[PDB]
Amino acid sequence: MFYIKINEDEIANDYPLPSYYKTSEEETDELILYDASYEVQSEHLPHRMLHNWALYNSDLRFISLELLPMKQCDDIDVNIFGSGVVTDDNGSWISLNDHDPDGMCIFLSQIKEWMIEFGSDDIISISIRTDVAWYRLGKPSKLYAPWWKPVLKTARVGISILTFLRVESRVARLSFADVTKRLSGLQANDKAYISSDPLAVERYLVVHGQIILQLFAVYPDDNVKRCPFVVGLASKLEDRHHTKWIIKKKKISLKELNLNPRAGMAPVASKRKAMQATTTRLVNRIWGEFYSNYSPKREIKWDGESLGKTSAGEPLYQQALVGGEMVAVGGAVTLEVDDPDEMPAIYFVEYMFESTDHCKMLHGRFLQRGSMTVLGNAANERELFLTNECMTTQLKDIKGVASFEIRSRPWGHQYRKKNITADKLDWARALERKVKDLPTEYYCKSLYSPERGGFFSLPLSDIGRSSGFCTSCKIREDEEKRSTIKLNVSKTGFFINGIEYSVEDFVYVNPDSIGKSGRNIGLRAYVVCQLLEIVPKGSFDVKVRRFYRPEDVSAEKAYASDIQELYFSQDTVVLPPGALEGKCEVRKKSDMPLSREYPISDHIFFCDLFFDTSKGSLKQLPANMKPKFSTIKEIRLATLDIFAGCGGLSHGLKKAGVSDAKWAIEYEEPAGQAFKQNHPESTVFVDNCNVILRAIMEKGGDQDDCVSTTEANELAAKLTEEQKSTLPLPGQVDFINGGPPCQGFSGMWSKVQCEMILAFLSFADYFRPRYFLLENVRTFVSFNKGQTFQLTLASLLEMGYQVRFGILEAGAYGVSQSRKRAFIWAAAPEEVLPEWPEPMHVFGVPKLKISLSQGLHYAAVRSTALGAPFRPITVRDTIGDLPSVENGDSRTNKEYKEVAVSWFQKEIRGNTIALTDHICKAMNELNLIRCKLIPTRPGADWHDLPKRKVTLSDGRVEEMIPFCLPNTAERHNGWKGLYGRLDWQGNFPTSVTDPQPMGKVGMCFHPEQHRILTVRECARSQGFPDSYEFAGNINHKHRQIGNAVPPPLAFALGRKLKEALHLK
Ligand SMILES: Nc1ncnc2c1ncn2[C@@H]1O[C@H](CSCC[C@H](N)C(=O)O)[C@@H](O)[C@H]1O
Ligand SMILES: [Zn+2]
Repeated sequence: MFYIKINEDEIANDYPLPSYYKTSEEETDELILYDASYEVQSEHLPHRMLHNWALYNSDLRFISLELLPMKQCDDIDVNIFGSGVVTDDNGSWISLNDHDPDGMCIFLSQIKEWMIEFGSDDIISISIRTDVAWYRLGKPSKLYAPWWKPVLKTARVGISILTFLRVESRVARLSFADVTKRLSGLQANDKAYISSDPLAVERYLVVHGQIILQLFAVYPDDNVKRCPFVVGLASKLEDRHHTKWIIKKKKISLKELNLNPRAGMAPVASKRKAMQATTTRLVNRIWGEFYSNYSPKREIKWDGESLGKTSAGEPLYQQALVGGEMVAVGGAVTLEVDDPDEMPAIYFVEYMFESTDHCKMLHGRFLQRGSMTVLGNAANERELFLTNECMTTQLKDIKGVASFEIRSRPWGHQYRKKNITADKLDWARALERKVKDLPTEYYCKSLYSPERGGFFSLPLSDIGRSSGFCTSCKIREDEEKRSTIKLNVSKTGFFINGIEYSVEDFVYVNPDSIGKSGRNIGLRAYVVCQLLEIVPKGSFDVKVRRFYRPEDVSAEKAYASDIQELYFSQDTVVLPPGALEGKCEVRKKSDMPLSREYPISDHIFFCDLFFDTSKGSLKQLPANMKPKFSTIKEIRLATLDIFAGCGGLSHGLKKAGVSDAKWAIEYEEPAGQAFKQNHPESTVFVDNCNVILRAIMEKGGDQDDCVSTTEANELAAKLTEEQKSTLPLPGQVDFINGGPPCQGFSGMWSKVQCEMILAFLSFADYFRPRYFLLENVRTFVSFNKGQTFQLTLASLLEMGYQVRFGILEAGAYGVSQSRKRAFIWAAAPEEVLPEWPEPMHVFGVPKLKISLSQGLHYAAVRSTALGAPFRPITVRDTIGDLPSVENGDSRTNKEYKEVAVSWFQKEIRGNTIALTDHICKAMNELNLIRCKLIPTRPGADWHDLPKRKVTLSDGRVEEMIPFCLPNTAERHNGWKGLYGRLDWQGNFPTSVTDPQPMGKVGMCFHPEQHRILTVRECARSQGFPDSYEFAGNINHKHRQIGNAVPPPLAFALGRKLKEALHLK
């Protein structure tokens, strides 16, 4: 007879989304523990048991027991294997109404059968077979349990049908339709609940029909083998998706070696246990207090003489008495808010005067509570911040005078002990006043600027002047004067947004004002136009003549041409003044500057050709005339890099001229060798930062400020005398940068104590550098309900830093990858906090925002999707000149065969003749066939693979279409991008970070070659020059490239620090 198997599409609606198998321990193979298997009846084979088992196909995907025969077949087209811990046949059974000394850990051969035996009701047992023995099953692994539960549900349904076919007795009474009816009426709590719809019920029964069919053969009674239901289910079933195998009785024997996918595969590395971070006691206090609290008629007179006069002729005073209390300039007062439930508001006195008629009036600046800023619940109860907002009220509206001081404290590592003692004294005084219940004393140290996204230092000479003159009032008046169109003089020019436009200037015009990996396609850059005159239409319009870019002729001419080139024309437009975005410069080609930077950073173009729009021909500029091509012409800081990697941030910060990476701490051997290969004068420590900070504190005598574990103490005592003398002591470090792998969970505090952000912050606390830079993923601002970000800010503010936060997009600075990163800048009180770099490339990103509290947001830079100074950068611009390689090419040193054509390929190569690391990961045979059968078009993925059966060189028959996740219902979106190919005219996705060759491939194939992206190609999509060197095996090199901050973005950030270092 023929055995009908129901294909995976019919049974997929019940099983979870596909997932794959991983292990860390070595496994013996099955075939060596047993002798050779000659012709033997399947009755007489070893009987054993398995614990912590799983089942998987040749791609390592989790698979069901319903895809194996219930009986003995001859040929099987499905290759199923497994894992298990071998033990002895003891006799365990599973109870439906509801030990591992590692006998040995094995990986199994081709599974060819399974079986269910019926004990008592609610007690069954399940056994499986390979060609050497019989194996009985026990408790499954945690991750394969979701593929175990649907089998027992069908067991319950079958038991129920037996019960109410015999309970009703007259076994030959119920019919398929009758059973569907009685099943359908069950309540939604019984364990045999299929569905309340007849059609869904019959679907379930027919789809899972072989389990019921065997359970209706091993249930002891000669009353259920001829039932109408039994023969109905078998006569049905055919009208579903099915495969037809042959049932024959045979006599077993091995023929093949173990074709398990795990044969010859190394186990993956461990998940190294987190150890408690080495912190200082200040950081420990800050982070531990939070996690132990949280988530675990009256007279008035002027006092004294007059000081001067405001610029209206009105007297100006300094000290006033509000009924017994004293109010002074520099103090603070509390005003009674409308609703008598919230706390009062506190105002900083700027000046007080007597109005024209007669009044007692003051002008105040708003002092805000740290509870209502981005800090929130992490802020001190006594810390107030200064804002830009002002207020004028009468001196009768006060509730009372607050107690307030401005805290100016000295800076340096040399002062950090005296500070700690003074802080503890103040904390004790605060507790004493709270218990006796006296008033609160407040202090201010910083300035809150929600529109600049940071805490800045106090302008101490600007505040509290008592001269009738307020700085914030000037700033607001200027900001409202800035928003008017001001045609200068009678004519010839104007003012918009603070930019003066004159006649014969070159301007930027918005592209629309003049007329998948694909997101910049259809996105255009500014239109470069020349201003001719001013037309009446006082509100005016402007007359402009335009420039055509290489983009506007064809795509190939844009590939060939420099990115700062423009084509002349004779086209004129009349425009409204509000379409004008900025000013640029256009020179002749010979007048262009000699210095070339990869991030271009300046607004300069050149012209040499003509574009006749009527015929579409490029020709030399008409000698007839020329369009007046106007525009006629030590600070380096000693650096410590923590969590270094291969050096993406240090390369960009050393190129710009601010860093000299003298010390570095990377605990992995491959990344440390890669770092030392490229920065040969740097001292590299391949050690955990928890042991390095312990050694540094031990070298200064400060072993009592250290919170450390004893094993780290022993590791710090196991250092060579040579290594100890090359350590950074506090005093010699002026700049600290780092990429800590901060995480997200909840804690238990016990589970938060093991986080690497605490050790980084302790490095900042011990060394106290001039500048501090933190980089991390964009999700950092939303980990743990925003608590890690809030606590990081509060920790940096307890020391005395200025802090600034922002999210930046790398594609707007010159790369083909869309990497979003979060940056925190910290500077001493007496420095200048670096600005943010200007994005000059067009990218399709919607303006990344950080949520300040109380309904406000902040965004650091602009969005360039509607127009930017330069043209986007494509895949052909990045990898178009590299030679052709094949699957699994290991040759590290090759040669260049073509020359550069595009601007990017002339920046990246330079004067390099040796092509290193143009190697790719090897795909096995079945994945290679699928990669060769994918079309070379934009947006081609696994939906393009024909449904077919592939025969390999082993004799294995496999399936062309990989993961099966439709489950024909929502909970998936088609899984677009898996087994995907890139687009020549698009950009690199952020899924080529560590391409995987086996299970869930992703979008990593070459646009025309049948292979995965090479290491060199992934290095060029982040801006790494062709001379940069990597180290390790291929996996470590891909990891080193994936973790890095792009060197172009790091150059732009470091060039803004070099401007801040000149302004001091
Ligand atoms: N406890 C620890 N001590 C030192 N290094 C660690 C560490 N835990 C992780 N690391 C290393 O720190 C690095 C964090 S990635 C930092 C990336 C770096 N910005 C760059 O520019 O390339 C990883 O390479 C990791 O290997
Ligand atoms: Zn003011």
